[PDB]
Amino acid sequence: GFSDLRDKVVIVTGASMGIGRAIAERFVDEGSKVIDLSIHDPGEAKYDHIECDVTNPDQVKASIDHIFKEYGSISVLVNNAGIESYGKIESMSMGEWRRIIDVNLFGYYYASKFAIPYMIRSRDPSIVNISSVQASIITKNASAYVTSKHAVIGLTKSIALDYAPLLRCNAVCPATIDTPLVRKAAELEVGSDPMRIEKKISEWGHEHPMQRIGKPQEVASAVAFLASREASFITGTCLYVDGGLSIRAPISTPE
Amino acid sequence: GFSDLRDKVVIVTGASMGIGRAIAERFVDEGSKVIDLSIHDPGEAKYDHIECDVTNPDQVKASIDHIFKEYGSISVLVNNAGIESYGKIESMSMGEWRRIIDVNLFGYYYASKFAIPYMIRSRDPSIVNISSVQASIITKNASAYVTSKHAVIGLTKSIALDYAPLLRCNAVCPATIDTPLVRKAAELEVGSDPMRIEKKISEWGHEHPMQRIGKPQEVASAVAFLASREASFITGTCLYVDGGLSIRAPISTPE
Amino acid sequence: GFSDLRDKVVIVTGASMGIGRAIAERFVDEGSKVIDLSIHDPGEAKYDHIECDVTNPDQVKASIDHIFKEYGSISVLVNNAGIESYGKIESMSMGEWRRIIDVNLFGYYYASKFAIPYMIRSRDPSIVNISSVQASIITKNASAYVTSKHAVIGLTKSIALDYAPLLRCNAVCPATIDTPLVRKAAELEVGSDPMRIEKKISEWGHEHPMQRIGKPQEVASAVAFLASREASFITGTCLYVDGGLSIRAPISTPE
Amino acid sequence: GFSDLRDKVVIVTGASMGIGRAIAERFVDEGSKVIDLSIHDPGEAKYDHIECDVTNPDQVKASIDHIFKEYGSISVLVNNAGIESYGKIESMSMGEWRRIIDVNLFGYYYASKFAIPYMIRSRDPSIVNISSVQASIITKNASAYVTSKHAVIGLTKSIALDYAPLLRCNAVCPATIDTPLVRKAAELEVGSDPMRIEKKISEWGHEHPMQRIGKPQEVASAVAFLASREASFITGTCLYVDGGLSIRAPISTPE
Ligand SMILES: NC(=O)C1=CN([C@@H]2O[C@H](COP(=O)(O)OP(=O)(O)OC[C@H]3O[C@@H](n4cnc5c(N)ncnc54)[C@H](O)[C@@H]3O)[C@@H](O)[C@H]2O)C=CC1
Ligand SMILES: NC(=O)C1=CN([C@@H]2O[C@H](COP(=O)(O)OP(=O)(O)OC[C@H]3O[C@@H](n4cnc5c(N)ncnc54)[C@H](O)[C@@H]3O)[C@@H](O)[C@H]2O)C=CC1
Ligand SMILES: NC(=O)C1=CN([C@@H]2O[C@H](COP(=O)(O)OP(=O)(O)OC[C@H]3O[C@@H](n4cnc5c(N)ncnc54)[C@H](O)[C@@H]3O)[C@@H](O)[C@H]2O)C=CC1
Ligand SMILES: NC(=O)C1=CN([C@@H]2O[C@H](COP(=O)(O)OP(=O)(O)OC[C@H]3O[C@@H](n4cnc5c(N)ncnc54)[C@H](O)[C@@H]3O)[C@@H](O)[C@H]2O)C=CC1
Repeated sequence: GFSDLRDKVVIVTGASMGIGRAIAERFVDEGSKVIDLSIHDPGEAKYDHIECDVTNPDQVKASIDHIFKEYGSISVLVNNAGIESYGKIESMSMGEWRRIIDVNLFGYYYASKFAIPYMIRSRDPSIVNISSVQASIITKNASAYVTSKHAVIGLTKSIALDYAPLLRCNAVCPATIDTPLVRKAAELEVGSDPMRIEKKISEWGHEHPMQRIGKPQEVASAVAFLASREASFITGTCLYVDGGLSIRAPISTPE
Repeated sequence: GFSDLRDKVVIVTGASMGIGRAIAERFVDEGSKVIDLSIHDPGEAKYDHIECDVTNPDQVKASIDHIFKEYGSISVLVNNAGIESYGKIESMSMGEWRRIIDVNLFGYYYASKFAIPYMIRSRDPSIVNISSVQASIITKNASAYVTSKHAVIGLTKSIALDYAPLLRCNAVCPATIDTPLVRKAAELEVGSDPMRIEKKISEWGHEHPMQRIGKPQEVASAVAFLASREASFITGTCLYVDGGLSIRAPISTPE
Repeated sequence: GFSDLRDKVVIVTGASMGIGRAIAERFVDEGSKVIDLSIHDPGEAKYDHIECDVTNPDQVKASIDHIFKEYGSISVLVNNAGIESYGKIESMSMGEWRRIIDVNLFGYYYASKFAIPYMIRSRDPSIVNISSVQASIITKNASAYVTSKHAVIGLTKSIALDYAPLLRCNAVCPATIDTPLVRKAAELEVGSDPMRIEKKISEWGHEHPMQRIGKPQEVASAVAFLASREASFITGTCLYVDGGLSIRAPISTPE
Repeated sequence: GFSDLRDKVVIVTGASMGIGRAIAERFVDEGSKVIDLSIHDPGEAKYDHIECDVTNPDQVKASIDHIFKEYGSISVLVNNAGIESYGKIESMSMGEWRRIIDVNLFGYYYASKFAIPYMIRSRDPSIVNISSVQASIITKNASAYVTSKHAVIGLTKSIALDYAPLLRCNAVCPATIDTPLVRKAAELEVGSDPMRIEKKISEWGHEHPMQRIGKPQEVASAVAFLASREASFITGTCLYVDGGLSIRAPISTPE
């Protein structure tokens, strides 16, 4: 593991399930003091939790102010909370489109804006933003989602350039990962039959060169690496955790 | 010139000055029927002008309705209206940060959303979005602006993927171009002194491999190309009009 | 068309068939004085032809020296000659692997190296290199080919940075285009049955958002644009002519 | 540390100094069995050394055979050996240009080609190729070098796609790192004066957002991560260790 993470204060948004829960648990295993900021109670967890809607800047600010007072510092912020709904620009309501940008982009902007002043008071603070492989290669009927994930890359670069060398900021770009969001996406296409759901997920996995979809813990490893001093000269980039998806052209060749 | 642009209905947002004006003027020269949607009156102009705030959907929708009813079709939409103000994520007010996103991203979203249903009924529909070289290499203290330009790329790819093959959507990514926005940028940095602003602009030009900043007409050429049938198999991409800026590392080598 | 190309001397390598022939014909239509450098006689063509193997630097140099003496100048060089053979790094002989790099990369290096001294003696000379969508998203069993196309992008950037602002150098990155090379690739997979060949090509076309493969003339339009003064502030970039292929993730979403 | 690297057989080319040496040393610290394949003797070293010219396939193949027979497996191959000399495409001799391609690209090709059959029989095989930040943003008068680094990216993606899921292949893209190669670069530019070389290096460091050049150990950290099981769903990508250099536009903004 990354020894330097032990005892450091780490805030992870949307860590009550999926990738965020995996990230929180990894930091706990690294010995960090972890706090989840989300709108769902993970229940019995080894990490702290504060009810917090990332689209509410006042609640985000209050939650972060509280964490700094309670723990004494903030060394790492992992922006992960995100949602996805589907629809063509002509079918999705303007309200839903905006809501996706609000959670996926503005949530990252608010958490970063309020954590940074505190983070720079710590040694070598680091922010890791979860974007998507869709910051490069995209899916259909995902206008708002795709737009928000591209936006996250811009925010990441900006924070990195604006606060270097004191604080680093990077993003992780995962392809399909086994999480509630993805299980839900499969159900929305094939139903609740666990047999048909596995077939759908297997199909997606076969589209990735690695021949399977990723596991939450695999994204967590990338986040821990970027948050650690092992990535001391890495800032402003996106580390793709995509099983090779973003480099594959879907054009057959003779075998 | 591109003979297919003749008589085509072309909408350009933010065409009362700078790059937008040069784009409208180029399409007028190509024989197109051009309409500017902007908050400022360009005054004496070879193209039509409609007072329109791109952040007001009611106004955007009505302007587009007026254009379709009056002209009978809409073949090209160039989203160009944009603004920029500076500040680190810590200094800029949340209101100003949101405003930049509203004009630069939501303005493109509203115009695209309301124009698309009309465009898909028209001939060779094409949307060109003006992003920035900053969708790749970025500047300091420009968090909102940079985020918005990356967001535009995502919006561009999604429209391209969701409406191909009938409609194409591409972006143009300009580096430093001689416009009022750039003149303002220099002034905000070196003051109102005309000869000093001149020096600042020259400096920026020398940072570009082409050894000068770009001209609005050079961006217009790229836009006209992408809007034309000449770009019939080009969709979802950003054409960089940056004088080589995005491929230059600021590291000297032996001469 | 691009009026500025009329009467200018344009050299196109590998213009005896496919994309190269399409490029040569487009420049002829633009009024340019075109010369093909290839190892195949296009037969009755409106452009000049000189037997020339691009892997032979002496023959390349002699052919270019001859063109400058005969025509008086060289304004545009289009590096297009290229080959593709398939094989895993473990199956393809080292000789064949090297041969692909020799034609695809060294051919571009030689033609550029010998044409440049002459080109800088003309006004606003331009080099256009044909790379591939595979400079970004790649196919299986195409090690040497993929490597060579990535290499072409590096050479393109280098030439652009080294000779700006006098001479510009850009690349075109096509996805699947209807040419002998592609028809051959299909046959290597399904045989000579025109019915089965069309089905294979149709399959590839459906993988592109545009729902069809591209036409040689579509790549030619991009080359003409980059070679012209319409692209005066464009250098060091690759213009993707891919029907949206490079921005598509092969992961289904609910519809 | 990464516990899975213990006892794994790791081959590092060009590990007698600079980045290569730091990489070998890091793997030795992780408990791996490390062998350096390079033309120069590192002398007193914690890892094994074998005199090997990466451009000589007979020698590369024999060295890899000796390693597999002696150690019983090969789990990681780090291609790092590389050279750089300067000159515009017009001044550098063709022989020197070809040599840079031979060492920087063919060396990676030979080592990968001969190691792969052994690696696929081993545990968690992973290949890490050292490219450069110049696979994106480039320097002047470095045609061969830049071309070779872009080529390495293509080679990386193809090995990744052709051998997934059993073997992973990624690249690391460093910006300026304190090594003899960089010391030589400065000397060739500002002379042998030690304090002037110091000034030149400082200047380059200040061009990086992190405000300093990188350390060889920082590149080694990225390599160890990508070679480890922690990067189990990461393949075909380049991890940029550039202190933010590739995302920085050299254009000033108001402060
Ligand atoms: N699952 C996948 O394949 C991929 C996921 N991602 C990204 O990874 C992140 C996590 O995704 P998943 O674990 O899959 O989804 P998930 O739905 O399982 O987890 C989302 C978490 O976000 C929290 N959340 C949602 N809206 C919130 C709000 N307004 N305020 C506070 N918390 C809120 C939820 O409480 C939950 O804990 C997201 O940013 C997602 O876009 C990126 C690429 C792929
Ligand atoms: N000037 C440069 O170097 C670059 C400009 N760009 C982009 O090109 C576009 C044009 O930029 P410039 O001509 O330089 O700037 P500019 O300030 O000279 O022109 C902006 C135009 O936007 C219109 N506009 C602003 N807010 C509006 C609103 N709410 N509703 C309707 N119209 C509105 C204005 O009326 C004006 O005509 C922008 O999207 C900008 O981000 C991208 C890269 C470089
Ligand atoms: N067809 C496609 O889908 C794509 C083609 N490209 C590139 O476009 C270029 C043209 O491709 P195509 O027209 O499809 O292939 P093609 O095989 O039809 O045409 C190749 C041309 O190269 C010439 N040539 C080959 N080896 C030569 C040598 N040693 N010296 C001189 N001339 C030589 C041939 O005489 C021929 O005229 C190549 O660089 C190819 O890699 C890139 C992406 C896609
Ligand atoms: N130093 C820097 O800032 C950067 C270095 N890189 C890359 O990192 C790698 C290491 O670079 P450095 O340590 O800086 O340079 P270096 O010159 O200090 O080390 C090069 C190593 O390559 C070995 N080598 C050279 N030719 C060889 C051959 N024919 N056969 C076997 N071994 C050979 C040498 O013995 C030496 O140990 C290279 O691939 C370089 O292109 C990439 C970006 C930046």
